[PDB]
Amino acid sequence: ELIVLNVSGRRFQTWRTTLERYPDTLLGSTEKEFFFNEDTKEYFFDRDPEVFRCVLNFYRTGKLHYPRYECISAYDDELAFYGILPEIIGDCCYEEYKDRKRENAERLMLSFRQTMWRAFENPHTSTLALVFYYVTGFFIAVSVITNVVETVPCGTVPGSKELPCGERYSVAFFCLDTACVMIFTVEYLLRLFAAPSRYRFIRSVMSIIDVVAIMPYYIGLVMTNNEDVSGAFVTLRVFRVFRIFKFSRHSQGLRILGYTLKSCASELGFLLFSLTMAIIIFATVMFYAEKGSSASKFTSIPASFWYTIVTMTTLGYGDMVPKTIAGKIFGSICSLSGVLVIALPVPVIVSNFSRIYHQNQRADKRRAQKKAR
Amino acid sequence: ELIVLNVSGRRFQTWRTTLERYPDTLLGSTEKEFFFNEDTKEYFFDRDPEVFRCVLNFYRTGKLHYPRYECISAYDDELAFYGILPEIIGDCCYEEYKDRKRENAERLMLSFRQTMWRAFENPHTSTLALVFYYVTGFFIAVSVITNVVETVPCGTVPGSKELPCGERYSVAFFCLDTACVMIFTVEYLLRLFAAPSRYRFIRSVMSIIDVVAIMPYYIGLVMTNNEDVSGAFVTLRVFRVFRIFKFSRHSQGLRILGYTLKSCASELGFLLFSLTMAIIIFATVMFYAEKGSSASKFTSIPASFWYTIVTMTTLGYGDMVPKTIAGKIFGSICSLSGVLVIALPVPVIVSNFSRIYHQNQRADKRRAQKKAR
Amino acid sequence: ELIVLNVSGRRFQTWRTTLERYPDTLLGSTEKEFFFNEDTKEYFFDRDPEVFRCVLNFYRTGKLHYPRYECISAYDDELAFYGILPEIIGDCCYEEYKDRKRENAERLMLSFRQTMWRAFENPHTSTLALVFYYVTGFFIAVSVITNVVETVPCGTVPGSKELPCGERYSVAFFCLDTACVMIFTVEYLLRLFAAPSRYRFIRSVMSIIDVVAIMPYYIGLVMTNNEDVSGAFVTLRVFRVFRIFKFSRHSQGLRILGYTLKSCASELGFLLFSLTMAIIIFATVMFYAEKGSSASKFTSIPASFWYTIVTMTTLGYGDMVPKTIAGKIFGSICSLSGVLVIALPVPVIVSNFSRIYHQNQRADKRRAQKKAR
Amino acid sequence: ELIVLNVSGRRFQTWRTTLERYPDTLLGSTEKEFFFNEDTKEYFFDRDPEVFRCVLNFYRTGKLHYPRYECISAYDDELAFYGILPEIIGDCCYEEYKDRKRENAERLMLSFRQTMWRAFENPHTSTLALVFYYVTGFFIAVSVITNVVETVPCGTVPGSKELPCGERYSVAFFCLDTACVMIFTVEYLLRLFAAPSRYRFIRSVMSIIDVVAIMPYYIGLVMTNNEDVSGAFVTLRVFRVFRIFKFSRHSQGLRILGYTLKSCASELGFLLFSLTMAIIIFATVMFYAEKGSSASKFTSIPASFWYTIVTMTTLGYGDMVPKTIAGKIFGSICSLSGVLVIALPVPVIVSNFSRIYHQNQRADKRRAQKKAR
Repeated sequence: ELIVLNVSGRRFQTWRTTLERYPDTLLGSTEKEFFFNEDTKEYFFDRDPEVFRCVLNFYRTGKLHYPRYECISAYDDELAFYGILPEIIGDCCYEEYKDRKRENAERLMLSFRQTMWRAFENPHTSTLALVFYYVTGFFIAVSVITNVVETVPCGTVPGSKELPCGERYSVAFFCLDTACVMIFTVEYLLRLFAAPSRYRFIRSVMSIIDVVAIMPYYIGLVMTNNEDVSGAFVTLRVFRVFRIFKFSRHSQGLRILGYTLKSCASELGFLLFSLTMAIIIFATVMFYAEKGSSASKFTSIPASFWYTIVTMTTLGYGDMVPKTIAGKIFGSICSLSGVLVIALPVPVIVSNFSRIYHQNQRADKRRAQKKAR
Repeated sequence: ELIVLNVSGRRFQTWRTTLERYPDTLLGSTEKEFFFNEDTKEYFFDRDPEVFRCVLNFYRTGKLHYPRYECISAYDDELAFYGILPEIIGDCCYEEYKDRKRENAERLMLSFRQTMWRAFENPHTSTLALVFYYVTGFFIAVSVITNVVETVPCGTVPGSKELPCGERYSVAFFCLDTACVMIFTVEYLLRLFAAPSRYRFIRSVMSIIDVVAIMPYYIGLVMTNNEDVSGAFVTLRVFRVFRIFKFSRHSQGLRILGYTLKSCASELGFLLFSLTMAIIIFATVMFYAEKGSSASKFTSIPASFWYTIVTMTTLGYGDMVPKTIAGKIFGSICSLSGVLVIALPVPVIVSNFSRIYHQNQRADKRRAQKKAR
Repeated sequence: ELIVLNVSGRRFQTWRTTLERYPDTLLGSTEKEFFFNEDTKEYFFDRDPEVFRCVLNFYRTGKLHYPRYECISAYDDELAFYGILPEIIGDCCYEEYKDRKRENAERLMLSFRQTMWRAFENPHTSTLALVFYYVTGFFIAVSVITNVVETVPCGTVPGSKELPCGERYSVAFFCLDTACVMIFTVEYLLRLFAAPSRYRFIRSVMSIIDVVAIMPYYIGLVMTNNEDVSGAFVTLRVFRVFRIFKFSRHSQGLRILGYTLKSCASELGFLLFSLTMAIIIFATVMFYAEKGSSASKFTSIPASFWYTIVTMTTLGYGDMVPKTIAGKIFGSICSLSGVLVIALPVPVIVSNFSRIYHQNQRADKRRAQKKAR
Repeated sequence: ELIVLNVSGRRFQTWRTTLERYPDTLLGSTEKEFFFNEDTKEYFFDRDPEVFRCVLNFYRTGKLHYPRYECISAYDDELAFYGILPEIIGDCCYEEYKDRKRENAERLMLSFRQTMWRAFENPHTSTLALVFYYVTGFFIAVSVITNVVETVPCGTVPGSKELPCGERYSVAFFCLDTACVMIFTVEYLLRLFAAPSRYRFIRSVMSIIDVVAIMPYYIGLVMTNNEDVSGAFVTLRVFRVFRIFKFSRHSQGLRILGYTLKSCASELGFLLFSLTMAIIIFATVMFYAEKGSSASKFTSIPASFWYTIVTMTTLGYGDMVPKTIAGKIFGSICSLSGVLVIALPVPVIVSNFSRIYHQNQRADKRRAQKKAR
């Protein structure tokens, strides 16, 4: 019999023979008979009249399709109402289904201890939180500036030789360094004592940055100039520039950049690999071409790595240049090849950066909008 | 009872139990009974038969969705006809709703005084407006060219030493400067006297540009060579190049560029910040690597700022180059890191520029089309 | 009365009061009564049942909307069937209408004389056309190569001084030049005699290129070395490189590039203007900063144009570099500003180039497909 | 008679006169009478009620359109059910039809011998396959590193002169080279013996790479230092860098890069051509401008090729720079023109690379998903 379905007034009609093709759901089985007012002998359904279309099209073909325009939320609701599973969705239209679900998910995505642990993360909530955030971000800048300046040679001092400031006003800089390092270590200990998951903290990246920015001060004390060689402390002063990364707490762009750098590890690894092999190839070619010349600075393939990496980036210092015909031809080819091989990661990197940036933008916008509701 | 809705002939049907779920609108309440010709006992409605679908889907689920394709103008019209609010729109489809409304809004976006104030802004309307616009844009070019040329050393003059023109033909250039500055100040005073909101004018950017382009002439008169030091007037001649920005009135690209530069202040601030910290990091590394060398021009970290900023931009002058292995490795890394950190703002900047450009294009097109209607 | 419209079986229904709102078309007037079989008292219409929706929505609101998905061809057909005009389309959805019409239009876009004029343009049709096309494209390459080579200094010739080939083997190169120029002029005269619109030819760009590539040979004969100055013939040998543009007939990329260069004249003009003013500003700043130095090559603002244009392009030769603090700061700013101002035209230029390229691609594809039908 | 079509309950209605316009399909002919239960005198059809719309719209207009949103799989199914052909699809909407079909196709896209031939291609299936894959990828790196290092001049050896390692420890490097080449040739012979289509193998690119990476060893043995000139063996050591391309088996990025390089041969050819002609033009101009100068290194147009190719790439070594006014103007123009002409292929190249990359990504994702079903 031509069983008729006036689903919310829209009248479809089909043989029960095909309607029973898969009775392991609402309409195929016999529990739909609850809505079966035989006053009309039609299964009058108060559901959407345009999602049932895919239902009886499934019962016709054997698989259900997925149209584009309608909100996938109502789609999922109505397919769940009939007890049909999104897994059964034919591969005719399946990948954009996953796409829409993914982006829909992204759209819809204590007395003393927790007081501190909520003041630290969210500075704008409290006002003591700001007077801590800004005062600990000011000393970072102070330490950065004094580390930069302790190297400026200033003061002609005719009585003695020419000296950099950092070793002329020794204690005046030692006190600045000690003050900023003491504030750093105190605020770090307050980060620690207030961290609920004290093991998840030590394992985090920010704690590593903080401890590696602090230690070059104490290690400097244990290694006083009595027992040291002036080539093993340069590393300490170099590591003392890691206390510029503490701005990651105050800046959002830096954290977004870290996120998008770890999000693109595979393309970056391939960039490193392809760059390495291009450098080796072009360095071998340029070395054997420019091997014998007047004062050829291509003394070795390692010594040609420098020329190759300077040319591939279109830097072109000009201290190592070819002088033969083959050297010129292959330097020419090398520049273009480098331009090509370096322009591979840049697109996806900047795309991911802009995407994460605007995603956080719209996320906090929608969050404020929903909390203002 | 299965209340039936032949809305413009399309027949839906639902229980009143769910139809009364929210009677604070047209169909839920009892004022729809005006259209209730019980000659059919159906609320015959002469509205669109495909927007009512979302209505009764709201009355089913509890929230209404937003389909894509149909013009949101008719959508808003028909949701207002039923007295339902766009605020109630579920977050299932809400952000593209705001999107469409925004871009729809962008699409559908006196005897003597006002005579001058309408001649000034719109030069093409009158014809005296052109004979003022072009004649005041010609003297800008004259002043630019004479300021450029007053520095060319021309004239061998064997009897005396070698002189630049600007100080050989002193009065011949003084007269040009005076003429162009007098025209500038007169037209500026006419801008002022004709400005309805004389306070909004002085506060504007164009008035600032004009006054800072004019003052270096009068200040030059008060500071005659009797009481001056030749190192405090160079600033005056430098400021005399700001009278090239007056082309902002004649050019549309310059104003669009200013708009898109102020529209992207946050990305630009982050570019400045990230560039600063990258420069500091790489300058510290390169200074401690290249510290001890034959004639190492890395005498200080400030002195290494120059190398770092020249390398990060792929400029590569070649006057400061590393000479050790570590210096070379880190200059290599520095070039790539700079290429990366500089390619972040460029995409969004050029995108916004093209967008504003074409937006003004299509805007004046549609304006002329609507005025020709 | 509730007049009912079972348009192709889809039943709408409306009052005649609103149906008569605009009787200057098919349904508003009374000529629809032809399809009015009062056997049903319903205007039974065999048209699409989903374009009539916009019709009665117009008769409701007062303006008709334009949905996205359906082919605008059928849309135009059915709106013409009802005698309604696309002009009346409300601005609610009007610009994408023009968009779709435009791209639809782009999609659906002799005994002896005409024999030659069809052989010339389409080389692949005939086979004599190829033996003319390739033989006249071979002599272009011959002339290019001989012009390049006549300058190579080759032949040590111990008995005499060092000479370039072009003046050592004088007649051997004169004969090559004469042969290629004679073939050029003969084929040009055949272009002329076979051109139907002989005035549209002389006015074309290709004819200009051909005549300016030919004349430097005859003008060279009238200006024999008896009456000449060796500084007025260098221009002739320089112009003799315009006969490399004749490859425009054999290459499609060159013609596409010319099309996209003339298609982007406004952005190119603005690039030239903005570049000029940036150069002037930064040249003034760099000149007044670097004015007084040891051997400052910033002798003049014109002399600083060179530094500025070399820095803004990230070229960085390194022959003119700043040496003061202000010079360094402003060269640093200049590099970034140039990177910014040069990256404005590049996007739209390459986009237009790729677009025209692929448009011609798909155009000849669809043309071959339609001719194979 | 107004023949009515309640296709799955949706009621259309049309005259048979137009229904017989093309009786060479299901509905036009008389075999539809099978579904013609004259209990209703309507051809009751259990098909989709929204694809039949295009059917009777074809029977109205004479051509059928193609709407966007619905899955083209069901579209093709239902047009095949009525026996209508996609060829007949009017050009009103035809190209996006081909588009959708193409991307749908891309979406839905032994005892001893075959044991080896399945171990080789798929290393992750077996575990002996890994112990072969990694052990043969380790010796590639060994050979690369030893070829690079045999050129480093290391060992001051005061008793004798300065020597590179490769000729100081002769046999110690000969043994490394022999070992790696023997492993290479053995694994290559196992590639061969296990290849089912032994002719398709030798013709492949990987076999060419392997044989050209191996032969420079045996040819080195036949050409022992007894009968050789030291300028004909440098080519051998240069070719010995092709055994770095064998990483194509271990890397996926390299194979994707080869695919996208051969996929873009036409744009690359045009890049080469346009670059060549730009170089010739600017070299001629720069040569005739800079011809007569103090120590002008523009001795010839071939000698100016170097300047032109260094400037067009924004490399800017600075060893050849112009010194006249015309030379400067045209070098300035040359830099911009090169930036333009080089930025043409880069977009499409990187786009194709990212596309192939992500296509393989989603392809293996969907393959694993389908095999997990």
